[PDB]
Amino acid sequence: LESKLTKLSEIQVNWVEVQFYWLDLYGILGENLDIQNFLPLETSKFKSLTSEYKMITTRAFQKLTIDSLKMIKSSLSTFLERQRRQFPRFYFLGNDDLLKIIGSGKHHDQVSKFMKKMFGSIESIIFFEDSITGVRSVEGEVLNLNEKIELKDSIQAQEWLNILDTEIKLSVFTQFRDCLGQLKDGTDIEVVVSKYIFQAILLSAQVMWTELVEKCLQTNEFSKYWKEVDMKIKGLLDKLNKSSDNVKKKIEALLVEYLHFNNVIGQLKNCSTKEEARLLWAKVQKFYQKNDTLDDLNSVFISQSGYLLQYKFEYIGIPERLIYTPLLLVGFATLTDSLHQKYGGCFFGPAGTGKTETVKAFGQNLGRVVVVFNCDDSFDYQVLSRLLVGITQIGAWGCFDEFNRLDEKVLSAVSANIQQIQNGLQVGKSHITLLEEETPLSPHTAVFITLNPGYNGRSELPENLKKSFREFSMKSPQSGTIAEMILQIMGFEDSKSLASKIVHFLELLSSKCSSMNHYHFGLRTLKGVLRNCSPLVSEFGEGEKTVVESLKRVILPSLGDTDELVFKDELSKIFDSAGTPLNSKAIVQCLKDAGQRSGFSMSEEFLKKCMQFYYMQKTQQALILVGKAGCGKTATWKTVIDAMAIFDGHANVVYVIDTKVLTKESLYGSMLKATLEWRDGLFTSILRRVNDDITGTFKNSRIWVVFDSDLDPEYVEAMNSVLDDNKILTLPNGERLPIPPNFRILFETDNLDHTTPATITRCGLLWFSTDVCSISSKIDHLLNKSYEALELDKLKDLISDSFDMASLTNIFTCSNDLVHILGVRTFNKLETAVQLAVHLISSYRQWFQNLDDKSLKDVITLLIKRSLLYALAGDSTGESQRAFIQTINTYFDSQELS
Amino acid sequence: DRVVYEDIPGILDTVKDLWGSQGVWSVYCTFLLSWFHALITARTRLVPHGFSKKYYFNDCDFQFASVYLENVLATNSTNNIPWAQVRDHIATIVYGGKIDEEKDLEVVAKLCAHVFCGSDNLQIVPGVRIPQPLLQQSEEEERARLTAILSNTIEPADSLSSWLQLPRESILDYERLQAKEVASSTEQLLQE
Amino acid sequence: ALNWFKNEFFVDEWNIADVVANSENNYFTMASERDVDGTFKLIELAKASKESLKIIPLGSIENLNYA
Ligand SMILES: Nc1ncnc2c1ncn2[C@@H]1O[C@H](COP(=O)(O)OP(=O)(O)OP(=O)(O)O)[C@@H](O)[C@H]1O
Ligand SMILES: Nc1ncnc2c1ncn2[C@@H]1O[C@H](COP(=O)(O)OP(=O)(O)O)[C@@H](O)[C@H]1O
Ligand SMILES: [Mg+2]
Repeated sequence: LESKLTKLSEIQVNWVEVQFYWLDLYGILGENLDIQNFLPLETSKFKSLTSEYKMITTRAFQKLTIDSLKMIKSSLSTFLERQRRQFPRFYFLGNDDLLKIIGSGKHHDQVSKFMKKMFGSIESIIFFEDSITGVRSVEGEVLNLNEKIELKDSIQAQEWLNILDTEIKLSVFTQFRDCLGQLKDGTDIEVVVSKYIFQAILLSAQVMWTELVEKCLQTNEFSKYWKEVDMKIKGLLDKLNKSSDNVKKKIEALLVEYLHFNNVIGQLKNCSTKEEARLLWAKVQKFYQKNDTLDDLNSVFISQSGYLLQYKFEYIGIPERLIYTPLLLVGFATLTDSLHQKYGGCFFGPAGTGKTETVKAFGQNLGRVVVVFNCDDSFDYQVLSRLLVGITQIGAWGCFDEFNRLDEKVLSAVSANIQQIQNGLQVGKSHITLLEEETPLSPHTAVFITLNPGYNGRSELPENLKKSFREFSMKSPQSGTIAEMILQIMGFEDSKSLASKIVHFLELLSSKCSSMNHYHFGLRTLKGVLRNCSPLVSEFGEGEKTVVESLKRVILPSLGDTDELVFKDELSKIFDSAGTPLNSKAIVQCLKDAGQRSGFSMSEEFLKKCMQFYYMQKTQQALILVGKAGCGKTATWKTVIDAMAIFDGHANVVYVIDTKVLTKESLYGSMLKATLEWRDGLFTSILRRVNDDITGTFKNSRIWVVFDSDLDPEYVEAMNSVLDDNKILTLPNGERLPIPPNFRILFETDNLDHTTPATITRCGLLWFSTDVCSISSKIDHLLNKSYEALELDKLKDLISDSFDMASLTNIFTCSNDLVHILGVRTFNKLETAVQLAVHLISSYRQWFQNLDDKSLKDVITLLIKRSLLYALAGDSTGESQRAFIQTINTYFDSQELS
Repeated sequence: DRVVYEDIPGILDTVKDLWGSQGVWSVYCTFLLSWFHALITARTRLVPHGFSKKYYFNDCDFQFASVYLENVLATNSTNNIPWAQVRDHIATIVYGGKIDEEKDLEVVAKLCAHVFCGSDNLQIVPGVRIPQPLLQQSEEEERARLTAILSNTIEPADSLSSWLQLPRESILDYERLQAKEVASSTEQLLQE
Repeated sequence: ALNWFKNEFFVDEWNIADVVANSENNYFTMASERDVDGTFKLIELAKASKESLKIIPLGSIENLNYA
């Protein structure tokens, strides 16, 4: 009754979906009062659907309803748009999530799950007997609100969401104010860092630093404050090793900021006169504070090179702070210069140079999270303008990542909208008119674009659009400062020399290797090396061994034949020693068990590739597998998946998707232009299914998505916000689907000629220089697989004995010189030979109970000869087939095959 | 009706156009800025030697430099004008934002150091000498004085070489190639 | 020597303001090479002549209907 069970499961799933839709309909119209009078025809249709659902429920207790609900879903679009206009942050949600959040009449718990989508840095909401106590950040930090907010039973979602939005700003300001007062009282930051949230401590420390630096500039002494900041840094580094995880993150971020403070003070100390000292002080970012402001939230303003910007006091949690390179400071300066006249800050340069992260760091320094969009050809004028009117109402800063990917027509069409937004911001217009709909304009909004010019399949910005932005170039980032500061944060003893050695070794590997199209060794690989070295400190310590092990595990699997020898020579030359490799006994045993149960044979190269893949994926989230056709990529990752399932016990689900078989509209999605609803694609559907977690097992299971096709750029840089550390999928309709930590993406391809650097650096690449399996091992495994697909033991033994290694290898080497149409390597054709021979023996086994051993062996040898002929020289002419049958006759007591 | 829009070739004509488009120190700073913009736009044309590639400086850069200059003059009103700070901001942020290479950044910094040097006996070009403003003059008188000292300037035949401070070989090569192209085209057109 | 002919023979030059002010045509077509624009020139001319420009870029069907 498997078919009956499947039908029952499908009916149960459909009934669950219909029940959820009916619950949403009851929440939006059937439960709330003074809400059916907005649309009378829709109210009557909802009443009829309610009557039909009640009749169906009574019949079940004693498809048409779902179809009716889907049909009346079109009539709810105007109400959903009005609801979005009520609370501006709802523009980052789809229609289904909007119904879910508006149908929560009294449960008030589905709102908490969406806080990452609406806000960006808030995960859940703390509840205490029907009262919100505070909001919880993504990184585990707990914020307690200034005062508790009571919830009414008949209250609406958007009103209490707005008062929570204002209460968060008020609470963050209160924590900043009393933290700054405590630091003004003369206490040390070591006792404050375990009391308040990270943002308040950071802002108070920056204000204190700029006040003390200006006081020191009123004189000409700098040594005392430099020594004091050095002692504070040493104390924070001492406190780092003896604290919990949240305090560890907070102390790491404050140590980054204090290292920047010490760098600025040291640069100011090395001045010769006072004019250059004042110039250098004006070049860096300052955090002043109003002294006579009657409004609390506008009491902190940021000054840099004479321009002033307002602090928004929005909760950001504990983000991954960035190392303040001089290029980053100049980028902040030009961003402030652009935003002084409400223009759009623009960054152009090669990939992996720190553009989107620089914009995000600027936003975090301005105390607001920056929503990032991933532009694509499917972003037509209506979708992009809807995103713009979504970000104008909220006031959040929009960073249109990969702005070149837009179609040129959309680029020219949105110029009027961008100019209108800029003019409304500059002239102080209360309302603007986009899409024939007057909308409010929050004065805090801004737009940024980060484009990567000079690439294949990328459009060019028209000059009438480029005049509304301010291009800044970041071709050359400072890897040395980033490496030094991060390694000092981690706790390495000799940070400066180790970072200089790392950077010099990276440049040596970039400049002294075979120039192939995927050897990209910029900043992303260095960041990956440091992130992989972070777990290694537990079992290798802070030293050279951790660095060389991380360099191996990150860089080595993406190298060829001579390049890995060059890398090993450089590693021995530039570093003092190479550490003892990991024991890795358990993972090797699990891999060998998985290969034994999968029929593969563990050679040296295949086991090396599997171990490299495992150690690469342990930190990296998205991987690209590159090699020849029929090299063993699928076998490698399937075997490693089975090994992981054996070792950890977590169940694995694999969702193999072929990229080029499907169009983009069927892969990610497509806006239905008939009446503007979002139809899910396939990858988006998988992501939403794993995010919602109806089944309840994806929390304790790994999810692997394989893109088993070529890397078409038009398909791959639609995911640039997914591959990088953003870990969100920015849909056209504003839906921000996050990427869970157990969601990994594998790319299975053969060539990288048409791909772009924007996706090679984002993934840990794995290169297959040659085949992972020998000929004889592959033949043995194929024979075992064909036998498993089915006296018999004696027949199998004699068949395996007939495949003599020397004769078979001689025949395979002799077959290479023939002229082949539709050229295939003889490695790939062995599957046909094995399957054909096994099927012929299986077909002729019915008369094998009454034959002598010699005759049986001769017949089986003849069938094997025929199968080898027709699977090796099958695509050749008659003369070549005659030459090959003569050759196989010579190279094998065997029965003659003519 | 058809109109083709192109940048003005003459340096002096560019200065006159930017002056006609537009505290006495604000007028002095915008005059020096107009001269700097004209010089850098003239140097932009020479691709092998003036820069490393083809750049495009438009009115937005001039507007931002003017706004930054008036903001620095307004805020730093103690008459001690931070010329080094203005030089760094203009050569790095405003006019140096679009610059991708490093040699072009160096030549922009050199041009800004020559133009915005902040010396009383300022000599931006071998012909025109601009004295700094006095503290006892009016805005209209200042504008009249600057227009008068701009009117008396005569552009020499080697303005593409002598005014931009460049060796004559590159200018001679570029002008020779352009003259050869236009003369060959008009020779082909004149016969028929 | 190249522009000596223009300097000597011709004693008049026409800019955008003159060609706009001295043309019977109600439609003008403006052209330039890539990565340069003269929209600010037309905005300045409209401001000096005390008129209103409706800047409408092309490329999309909604903007075409508005045009
Ligand atoms: N270590 C091994 N032991 C036994 N068989 C192996 C081994 N490695 C690879 N093979 C065999 O190699 C054959 C081809 O490899 P595989 O199926 O993994 O290709 P692939 O990476 O998916 O290639 P492509 O996607 O380019 O077609 C398979 O039939 C597999 O059984
Ligand atoms: N202090 C830093 N400065 C610059 N970049 C950094 C720093 N720390 C980390 N990075 C890395 O820089 C990368 C920025 O990516 P980016 O090049 O902006 O992407 P895109 O080109 O798509 O905008 C991040 O992946 C991050 O790992
Ligand atoms: Mg980016």
